[PDB]
Amino acid sequence: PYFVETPYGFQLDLDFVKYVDDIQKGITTIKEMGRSIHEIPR
Amino acid sequence: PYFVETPYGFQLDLDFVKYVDDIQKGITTIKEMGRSIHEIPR
Amino acid sequence: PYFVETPYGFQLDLDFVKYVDDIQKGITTIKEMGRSIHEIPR
Amino acid sequence: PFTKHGQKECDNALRQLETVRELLENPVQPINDMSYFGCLDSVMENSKVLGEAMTGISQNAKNGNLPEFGDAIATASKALCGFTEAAAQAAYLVGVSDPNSQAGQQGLVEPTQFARANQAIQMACQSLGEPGCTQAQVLSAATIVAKHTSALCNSCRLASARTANPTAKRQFVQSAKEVANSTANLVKTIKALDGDFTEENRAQCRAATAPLLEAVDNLSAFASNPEFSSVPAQISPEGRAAMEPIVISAKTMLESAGGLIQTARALAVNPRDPPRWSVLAGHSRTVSDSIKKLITSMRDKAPGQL
Amino acid sequence: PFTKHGQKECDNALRQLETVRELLENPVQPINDMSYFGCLDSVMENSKVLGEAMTGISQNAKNGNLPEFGDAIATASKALCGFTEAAAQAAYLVGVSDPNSQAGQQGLVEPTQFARANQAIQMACQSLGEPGCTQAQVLSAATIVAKHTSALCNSCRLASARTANPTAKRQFVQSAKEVANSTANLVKTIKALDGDFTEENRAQCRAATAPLLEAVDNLSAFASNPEFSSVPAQISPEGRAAMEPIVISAKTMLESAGGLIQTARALAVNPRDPPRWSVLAGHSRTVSDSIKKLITSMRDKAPGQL
Amino acid sequence: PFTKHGQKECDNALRQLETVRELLENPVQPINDMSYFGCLDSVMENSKVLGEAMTGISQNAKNGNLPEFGDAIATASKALCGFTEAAAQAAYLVGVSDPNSQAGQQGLVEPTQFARANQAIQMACQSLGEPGCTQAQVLSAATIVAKHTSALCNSCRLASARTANPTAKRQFVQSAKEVANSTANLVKTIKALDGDFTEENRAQCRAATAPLLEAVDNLSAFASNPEFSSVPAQISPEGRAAMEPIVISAKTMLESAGGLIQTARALAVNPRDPPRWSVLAGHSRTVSDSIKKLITSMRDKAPGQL
Amino acid sequence: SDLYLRPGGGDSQIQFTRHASDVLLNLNRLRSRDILTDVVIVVSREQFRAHKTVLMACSGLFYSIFTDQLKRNLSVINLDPEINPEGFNILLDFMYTSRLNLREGNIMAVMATAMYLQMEHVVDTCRKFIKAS
Amino acid sequence: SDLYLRPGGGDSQIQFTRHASDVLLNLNRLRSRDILTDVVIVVSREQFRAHKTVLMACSGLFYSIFTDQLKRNLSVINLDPEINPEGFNILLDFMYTSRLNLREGNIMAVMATAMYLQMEHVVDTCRKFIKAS
Amino acid sequence: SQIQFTRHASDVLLNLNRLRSRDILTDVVIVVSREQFRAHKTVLMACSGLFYSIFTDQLKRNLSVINLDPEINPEGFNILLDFMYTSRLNLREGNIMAVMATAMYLQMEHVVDTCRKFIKA
Amino acid sequence: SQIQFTRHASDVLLNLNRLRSRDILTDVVIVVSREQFRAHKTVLMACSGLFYSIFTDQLKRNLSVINLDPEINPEGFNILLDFMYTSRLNLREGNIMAVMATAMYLQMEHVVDTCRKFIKA
Amino acid sequence: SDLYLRPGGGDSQIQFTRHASDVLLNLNRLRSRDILTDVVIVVSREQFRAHKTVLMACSGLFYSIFTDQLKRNLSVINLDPEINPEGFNILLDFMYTSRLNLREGNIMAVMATAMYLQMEHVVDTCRKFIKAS
Amino acid sequence: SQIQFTRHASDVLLNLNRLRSRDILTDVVIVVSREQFRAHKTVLMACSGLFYSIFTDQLKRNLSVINLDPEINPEGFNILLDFMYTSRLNLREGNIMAVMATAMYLQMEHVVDTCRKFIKA
Repeated sequence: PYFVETPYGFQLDLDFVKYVDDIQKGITTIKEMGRSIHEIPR
Repeated sequence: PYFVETPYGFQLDLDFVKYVDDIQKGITTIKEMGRSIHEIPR
Repeated sequence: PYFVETPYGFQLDLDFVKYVDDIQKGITTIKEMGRSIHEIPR
Repeated sequence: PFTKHGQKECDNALRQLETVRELLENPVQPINDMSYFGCLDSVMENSKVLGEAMTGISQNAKNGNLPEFGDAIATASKALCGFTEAAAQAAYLVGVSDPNSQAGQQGLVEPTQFARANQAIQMACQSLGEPGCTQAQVLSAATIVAKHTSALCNSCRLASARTANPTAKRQFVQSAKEVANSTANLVKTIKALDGDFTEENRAQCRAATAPLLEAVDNLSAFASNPEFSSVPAQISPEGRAAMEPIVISAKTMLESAGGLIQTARALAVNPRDPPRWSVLAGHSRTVSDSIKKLITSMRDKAPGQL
Repeated sequence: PFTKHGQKECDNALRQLETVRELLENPVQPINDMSYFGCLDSVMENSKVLGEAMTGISQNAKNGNLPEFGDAIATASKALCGFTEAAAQAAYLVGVSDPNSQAGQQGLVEPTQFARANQAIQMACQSLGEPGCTQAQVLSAATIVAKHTSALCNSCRLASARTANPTAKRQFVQSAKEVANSTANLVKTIKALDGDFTEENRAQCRAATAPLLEAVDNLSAFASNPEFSSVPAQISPEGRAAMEPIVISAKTMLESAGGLIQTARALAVNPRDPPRWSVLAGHSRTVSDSIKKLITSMRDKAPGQL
Repeated sequence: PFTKHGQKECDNALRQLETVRELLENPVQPINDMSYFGCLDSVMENSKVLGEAMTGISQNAKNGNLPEFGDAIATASKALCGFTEAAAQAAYLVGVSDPNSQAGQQGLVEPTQFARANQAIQMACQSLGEPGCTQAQVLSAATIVAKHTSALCNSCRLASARTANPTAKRQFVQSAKEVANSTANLVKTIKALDGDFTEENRAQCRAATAPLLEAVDNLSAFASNPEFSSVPAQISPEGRAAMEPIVISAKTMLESAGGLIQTARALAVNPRDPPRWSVLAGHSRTVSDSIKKLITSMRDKAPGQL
Repeated sequence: SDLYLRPGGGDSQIQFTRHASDVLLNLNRLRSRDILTDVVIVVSREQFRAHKTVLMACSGLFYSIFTDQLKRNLSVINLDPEINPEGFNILLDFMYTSRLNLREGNIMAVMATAMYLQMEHVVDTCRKFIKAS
Repeated sequence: SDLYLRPGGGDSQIQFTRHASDVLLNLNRLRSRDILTDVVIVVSREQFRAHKTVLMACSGLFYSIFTDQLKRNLSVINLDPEINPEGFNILLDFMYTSRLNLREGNIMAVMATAMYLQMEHVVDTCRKFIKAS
Repeated sequence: SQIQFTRHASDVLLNLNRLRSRDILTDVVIVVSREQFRAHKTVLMACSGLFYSIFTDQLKRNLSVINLDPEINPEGFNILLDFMYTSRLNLREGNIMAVMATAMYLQMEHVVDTCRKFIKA
Repeated sequence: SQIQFTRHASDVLLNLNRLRSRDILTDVVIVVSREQFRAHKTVLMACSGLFYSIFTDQLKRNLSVINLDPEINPEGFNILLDFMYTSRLNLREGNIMAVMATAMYLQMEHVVDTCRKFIKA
Repeated sequence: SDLYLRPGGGDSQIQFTRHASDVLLNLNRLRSRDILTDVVIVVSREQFRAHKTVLMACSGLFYSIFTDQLKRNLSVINLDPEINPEGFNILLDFMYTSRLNLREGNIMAVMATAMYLQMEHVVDTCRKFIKAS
Repeated sequence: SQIQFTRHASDVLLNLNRLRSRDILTDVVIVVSREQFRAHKTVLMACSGLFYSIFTDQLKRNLSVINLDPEINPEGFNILLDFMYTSRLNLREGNIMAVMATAMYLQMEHVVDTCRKFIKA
């Protein structure tokens, strides 16, 4: 997700892959399947 | 008129050459140098 | 300023370099640091 | 002579890149029905796919495994096609969003799927009664065109649900039922005429295709009418200036990725070539830079934000 | 050091491809006087020529025979130029055929052939009386410019037969007879001043060039007038959308064939390179696909058919 | 594994060529403030620089000396950038010179240098009080943004000297003095809080950044107002036709020189390749031909001469 | 001796998985109770009140309508007369409930209105249904 | 026994070589007798009746004129006043007879009218003549 | 000088076939049985003596639709109509009689004699 | 048939966050201390019981600016506002008390109990 | 015997180095004496007479103004009101004297007027000054 | 500070030569014998003392055409006119006398003395 190694030491530029990751989120993540907010009555 | 053989088995795509042939005509052909239709008087 | 020699006898076309030279000037050049024209009084 | 059955993936993928490139030359009507936020989601998801594809292209062409190389070539192709489609759709929305631009309605029908379906029955008329294609072959000659007649009724049905004129909507439903009931009369021709087909009922099997062909000709003639003709939008000078950064980055992405696949073709034939790996490394950076500038331009140029 | 005198064909052919590419960027006035059906005939005939050229490029570069390789390179170049000229002409006719488009008249004169003919006598004035080009040389100094003065009268004659204003037509015929009769006065200067030319009559030979140069300057100044200036047509948005499929397929044909000749150059230097033959095979398909889509688009988009 | 630290020059130079290419796609407002004669001088001087660069590219890549190769690659890049900038500027002047064209005013401010300067303090707010970037580091955290606040006052000052409305000019001077005096209050925070900084005065050092950040936010919000928004010019059809010969020759120069650097990359990795030297020779001619046609077109198409 | 009472060090992020579903459910409760409904969508003399922010979050058309400055603060939005009222009703209920009720009869108006509202994901789902029945 | 009488099998195509010449000759006989002449071409107060289909088959200009919908069903077509009547007359006779009569005097109006009617093959022939005399 | 463009006659017929294939200025519809056939009256009169007699009739010169006799074979007439625009007469082992019969109905005697020659061998 | 778009709920919240990041149809400014916070009233009422009580009040439904209590921590409220649009609650070793206190001020009891669970470990 | 008196053979070119400076100085003397001043430049009710050819040789804007046909033979040229009179005065004196007088106060109006007159070399010099003080 | 643009004087003369080569604002035609020469009056007065006396004359300041004496060599005047715009004086083994004579006719004494120096060697 930044650079991958090709033969003879050259690289493949994957900076766009990391640029999308910085947009999706942006250290430990904690899940919580419980209800997050109050429920509104009908 | 479809593909010609290059070294190492690769081809040259000549499908456009055959595509023009299908437009010009489109099995035995017979020639007739005689008059085809009636001649109109002056 | 016309062609330079690369390996295996091939050339680099520098005709644009000579084309600019023909525009800037266009055989012996002689310098003269003296005043060229009359000076106008105030 | 080798790698011949792996080059076809590279040859066909580049053709698909040439085809989607046609979308960027002049957007005047939308490519699809994507929301602008849906274009951001499509571009970001296809970038995740294209990344895995490029790594597969290099690691495969490094050491054989040509079947996986063809999969990565086809995967990178379809990912770049999703890039172009979402970029052209977003570029159009940015253009028409200008207060001095116009709107361009899309055609109510697509006179291309009906043209191929017309040839599915036109070239099948003489292919069932001439010294070339004889009897027996009814499993293929009927099914390959029945899928198009059913798709004809499906395309003609949704085409009526979009037009405002009930005169056209009534005619679309009528023309769709004409192709359907004419095929329904052909169902009886398939029910019989199986083994007892020595001109025992073939005169009536073709008699069911006559209303099947003339109704398709009637539907195709109605598809090329006013209103149904698409209208291009009038993008303002400021709208053209705002959409170009998305278009230019999308054009550069395709031209740089095409040279990458072209270089990957030569390295798939023979990987031992350091200069060729250097050219691939150079194209990989211009591809990544074009994607980053494309995503950044689409994010900044939302039709709501200033 | 070898293949140096075979590369010039590849170098010059690509330049010719760069030049015809300029026709496709923005057609606003016709390239020539071809009928739309004449464009179909020209494209189909040039496809027959380009096919034989590509086969000659591969089979020559396979095993030497560089002179025949240069012939196939030049043949493929001129065939692609005929493709572009007929495609740009057809694309223009499709554009102006829209009922909401305009017409663009071509210039009554071409101020480029008269400019080169002006330099044929301008650079020849001092080249017949300065410490650089002396006497004797009258076989070349007179014939290389007499062909341009005769072509000047020919171009000026047909230019009068197209203008509606008899004021210009009278002036074109007058200006054409001025360059002709001034050269007719120079015929006497060529009749004499052969061996007896030690300033025996050279003062009168230049005295015949003075009305020959000032009349050419008078004709060139009249070529840059109103009406004679070309006017570009106003292609409607729908006309631009209809002509682009012909333009895009023509642009793709040139860019794909240019890379084919570029790859053919490397294979002409050294054919033992399977990766290079693979790149040529990839370009050969994109070339063929571009031609097929170009011919199909020109056939469907006739200015008469819907 | 070698030549890795010499490829970066080729990779970065091509990116710069992709960036200047964006200037030629649609000139509607001037690139800079060059006179048309200044464009001729810039093009002729950059041609003198590009010539020496190409000779350096070939002679270096012939026999090692990769540091000098990277210098010639970067030199050829910046020379081609000056070509494009002067060609796009000249092409714009030729377009607006038509009597049926319009004028396009440039924006009074550039909302890009203020955006980067905003991130210079935005990302520096939490970078001075969170479990990530602690104390001590005040030599870098203050100087890298003080250069942008001083450049903010410089850019905001000249922006006032161009606007006609004294309401904006008074606000620009006011907003420039707000960022200056807020930093002047931060000078006292740098005067102290050196070693005695265990929350001894850091509560007041951030209290000087609060008016420093909110005034920058106030200045950036005022940069996106009417009048400040750039307006594109309306190039007439004849103006578009006259400027294209400069644009087409400039586009061909970049695309031909990009392939030259791309070929020079492969030859820098391994020079022993006669086919690759032939491709470089082919690109060198198309580059020279594009420059000659560019200079000739700019000379003939002066806004004064007919 | 002494001891310090700290909840560790570093950073931590708690991911409420069902938070997005609870927000959409609460937004649907506001619509059912007509709470802060800032627009009414008229589809052939049939009104539909909803929230502009929810319409823009789901429909690419309504995003284009309310990002338009001269149409941003509009109380009523009249769609084209060729839009089926119940077809738009199924889509509007889908925006607040993530439920798309499709039958062999209403799928015509649903997909036609889906592409009118620029909802490509719904259009592809309806096309999958038709290409399977 | 019995025997069958069939003209062989397969397919066959008979190529009437001089059929195209007979059609053009018959079309010229219709013009000389004013049979189904559907248009009259006026060139400087000089009329010329012909067939629209033949004009479009030879001239790229007349093809553009009659493919224009608002000019398709036109009875009279007035050319530009700068068109020589006899120059157009030589071209019209060439369309029906394949004969191009060129002299050192009329070749000016023939080539000028040829490029006006968009007849590139005639223009190249006239240019060949001038580049040879 | 009189220049002879030998390929001109074939180019006019080919362009006339392009106009028919695109329904450009087709001024008549020849209806045989239940099949439609649009063509140009000038080409029909030049090749068929029957159609010449029809459109030379002053009361039938401006007819948009021409309904042939029901006994005329549609596929046989199609081969003749294609021959008028392409100079190509396609004969099979079956349709040869329908082409020969329709040719003499259209008063195309030279096409009839050609079919008489081919039916001999 | 009733098709369940499972990813629809997360896409709506993400798009609602895109609108806030671009100030699109933000109809309220929540002012805490001296910091400005623009958001959508519908999202604030759906997540915070306090803001629900504010905008349900007929005399306070059409308020453009809402000034919170000065004791409310701005950075603590920012983490809660970001949680409403991103479903992500970022807790540090310091701001955890400010987030817990601001959560119960906004009447977000489930977020309060989550902070009670995290402060135990 | 005899002898010939010739000044050699071939060609020769004499380069007057300070000729360009003498022309510009003489042109400035003509302006100071109002000799053949063919235009007056008004900058906020402040007039400036100069030579059109010199303005076009230095300013890209004045080149565009007088190459315009409908503005070529103009006696008076009124600049935009946002142009500082003394800022234009420093530039005009620079055109005839090659001297650019820059201080920390007037450099604002000089560079702003320099880019208005399209004088990129002066703009880059002012930008160098500001990036150094 | 006073910045000295050393290359400014040569750029103005070069641009003035560009205007003459394109006939831009050329306000006088100097006719010698039968040859036309268009130039700018301001450049002619700056270099030639004769043309200075002509256009300073109030009755001759607005003259469009200036006809020199017939004895003036046209090619000699052309070398002088080119020198005024290019600072280059081209002297050959023949035209050197025509340039020297035309220079003193135009009252360009410094160009005369330069030709006096060159004719010595």
